Amino acid sequence: NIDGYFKIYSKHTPINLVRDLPQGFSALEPLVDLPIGINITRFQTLLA
Amino acid sequence: NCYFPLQSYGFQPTNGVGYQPYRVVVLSFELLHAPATVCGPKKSTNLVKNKCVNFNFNGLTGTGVLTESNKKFLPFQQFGRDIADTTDAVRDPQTLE
Ligand SMILES: *[C@@H]1O[C@H](CO)[C@@H](O[C@@H]2O[C@H](CO)[C@@H](O)[C@H](O)[C@H]2NC(C)=O)[C@H](O)[C@H]1NC(C)=O
Ligand SMILES: *[C@@H]1O[C@H](CO)[C@@H](O)[C@H](O)[C@H]1NC(C)=O
Repeated sequence: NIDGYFKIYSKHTPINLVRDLPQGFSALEPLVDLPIGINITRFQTLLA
Repeated sequence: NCYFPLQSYGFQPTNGVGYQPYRVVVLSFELLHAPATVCGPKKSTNLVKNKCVNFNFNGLTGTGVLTESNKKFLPFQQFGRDIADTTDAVRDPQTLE
């Protein structure tokens, strides 16, 4: 969240893993950038 | 000396020009302290190739000979930079090449 622009980068890859983050290399492409102008200090994830 | 605070306009089409109803839109805007989510329209014009020109792509101003490139840029990229960190290529933003 830089100068009020909220930037998101992301990647999807298919995997086959039990219980850890995989030892690999990937770059996140930018998908969206939203000029929201708000201060951010905390976050929380939303689960089903 | 109790008065109801509101009254309604007697807007009749026979009213003298002035006692006639005249609509208003205040384009109010509060300006220039935060990132920009609205702008006036930025015009654009047809593409020339193999000629020397003063270019501008998406606000990238410069001067040069434009040519059809064989470079393939992934969809999130727009400017090409050389070993020198300098712009050597650009995506046309209307007819993506
Ligand atoms: C901007 O609009 C033009 C059409 O007005 C789009 O370009 C067209 O693309 C198709 C497929 O290549 C061509 O058959 C048409 O001749 C093109 N139109 C013109 C006038 O050259 C273009 O896709 C639009 N911009 C974006 C980003 O999609
Ligand atoms: C963010 O914090 C700064 C400094 O405390 C303040 O001036 C600004 O108004 C705040 N912005 C928002 C959107 O709350």
